[PDB]
Amino acid sequence: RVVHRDGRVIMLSHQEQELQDFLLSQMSQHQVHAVQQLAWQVLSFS
Amino acid sequence: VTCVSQMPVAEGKSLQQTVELLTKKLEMLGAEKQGTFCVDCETYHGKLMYVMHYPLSCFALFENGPCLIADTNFDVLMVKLKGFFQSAKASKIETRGTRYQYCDFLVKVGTVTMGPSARGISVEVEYGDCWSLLLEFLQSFLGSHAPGAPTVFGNAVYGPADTMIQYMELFNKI
Amino acid sequence: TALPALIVPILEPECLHIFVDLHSGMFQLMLYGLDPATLEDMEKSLNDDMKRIIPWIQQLKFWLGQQRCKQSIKHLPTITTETLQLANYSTHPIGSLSKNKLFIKLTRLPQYYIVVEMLEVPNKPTQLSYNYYFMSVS
Amino acid sequence: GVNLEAFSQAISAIQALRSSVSRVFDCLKDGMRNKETLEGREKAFIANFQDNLHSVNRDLNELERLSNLVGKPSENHPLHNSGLLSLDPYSQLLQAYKWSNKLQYHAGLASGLLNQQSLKRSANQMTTLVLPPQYVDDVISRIDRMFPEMSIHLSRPNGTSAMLLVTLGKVLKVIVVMRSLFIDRTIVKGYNESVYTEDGKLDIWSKSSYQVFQKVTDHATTALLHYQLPQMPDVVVRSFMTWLRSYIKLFQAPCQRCGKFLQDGLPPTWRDFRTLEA
Repeated sequence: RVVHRDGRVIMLSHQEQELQDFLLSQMSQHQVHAVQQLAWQVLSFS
Repeated sequence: VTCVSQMPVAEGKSLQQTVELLTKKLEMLGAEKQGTFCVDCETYHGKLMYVMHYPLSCFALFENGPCLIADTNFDVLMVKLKGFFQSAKASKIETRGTRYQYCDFLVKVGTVTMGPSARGISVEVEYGDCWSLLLEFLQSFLGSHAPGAPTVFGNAVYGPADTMIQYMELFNKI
Repeated sequence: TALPALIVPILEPECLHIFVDLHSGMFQLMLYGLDPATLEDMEKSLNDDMKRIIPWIQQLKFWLGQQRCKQSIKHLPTITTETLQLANYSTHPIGSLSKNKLFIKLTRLPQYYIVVEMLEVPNKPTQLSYNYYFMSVS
Repeated sequence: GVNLEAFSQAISAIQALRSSVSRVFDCLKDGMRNKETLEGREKAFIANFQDNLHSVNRDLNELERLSNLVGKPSENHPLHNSGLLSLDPYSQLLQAYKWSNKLQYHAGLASGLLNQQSLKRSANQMTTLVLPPQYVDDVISRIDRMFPEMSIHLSRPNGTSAMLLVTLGKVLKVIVVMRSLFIDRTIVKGYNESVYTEDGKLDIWSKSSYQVFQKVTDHATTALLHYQLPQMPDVVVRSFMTWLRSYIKLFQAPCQRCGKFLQDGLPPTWRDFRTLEA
């Protein structure tokens, strides 16, 4: 079982965890958001 | 915790048919067969026996649930006082029925014993009070009912297995 | 088949493994997933008749298709069910045993989403083509 | 009590009590420039008159006021004045009394605006974030127990790491087994389902409940994994305790009905509401 932020528990199998890549993409987006907050900060339409 | 039962307010057809319609509504809500239980009653002139969930029986005229043993421990006492305290009048009606679980809860409807008896329902909770929220469930089940009247102002707290005394109130409805 | 026992697929890609009791009859089986205490009926039926297999085949097909659907949609905010629980106007929807998903992020329950694969594919035990239909009831 | 601050608002009230009547006569200082649309201008006059009703409201404002008076009048403030002429050149201190307050108040804004940080980096500028002494755990325990009506206990039978249990009004105790400094890997149960006093033989784990508190446990784990600030672990555990405190009621049910599911709770926004909706 796994929870990123919102209790998103899902079941899976031995060697099927490609959701990790989706988490990487979301983290990239969140990092764009954070660096935009660093340096003119656009809205939160991500 | 142990919410008190309620009288079968719904009475517009056959008691069996009424229980069937109630179970159909419960299934329409969505549940599973969690077994079938019963509620016994034996009065002795007034110790009222009882049994529920389930390896334990209970009997008390007016006490705060003095039962912590099986029926054998109590039945032996009754058999020993066959002339001392054995005042077994006409056998008190005893209900039974299946039990289902919508979600994280439990439901149980009763049946008639001699035929002109009630078919009330019983529900409980999982918290330790909080009588307001649990009512909402019954609002989805039926109309206005379930006055409750628990042993309030005690939390002698949380009413552990004391709801059987409330069950005696259901036995009063005769 | 294999060395210990046989193997049977259910889809056209892993699941639905079945083996034999080396000490008695009633060969057991276990599909990685859900629905326990229900496969036991299938076990009993195979132990008794051994002929009726294809109804359980179709049932497992439906079950695993819906399971894959849910397991792939459970990444976005949603919720599953088994029926709309309200057949008010039985004119708009039509079909067979189906599934349904909903959502919260847009609104509480403005429009559900009932979906069903086109079962009984022509000359294909798999690939039900996963028909889709949208509804806008409230 | 602190109701005295309300009188401050009353001050502003009576201020209007002046301005109002001025706004009256100023409105009477001139007539219709050019209405050309309607005669509500005169009504406009009465409009200002309407605001005079506010003055009566001031008299009403005193109904909520006057809670109670405190003993020892003058509040030990003019005791310095009782000193001889030698003590009178001392008011300076009183000034600082306000100044210091302003200081705090200033920080009250400053620290607030410090929330929007600008630390483009936090490494390659240096250590030992794990607390060495096995005494800061007791310090955090005492700080948490300083909170009222919420008892905390700890035994730590596993070893160097920290192990503790907390109880509330209900029997929904929470067992937190974490590292030296910050809280992680906790669990919750209810009604002796854990019984982590002498469960079996000791404070057992048992990783279970009857499918009611599991969501709360997952949410608490998420909150622990999210509130892990880079520094100030005391602040982290205090925030965790404040978050835990928000379930002491489990009564309300906004933005939905109390029938959506088994229960409802997800307050990382300092306010609980119907779960499965955020």
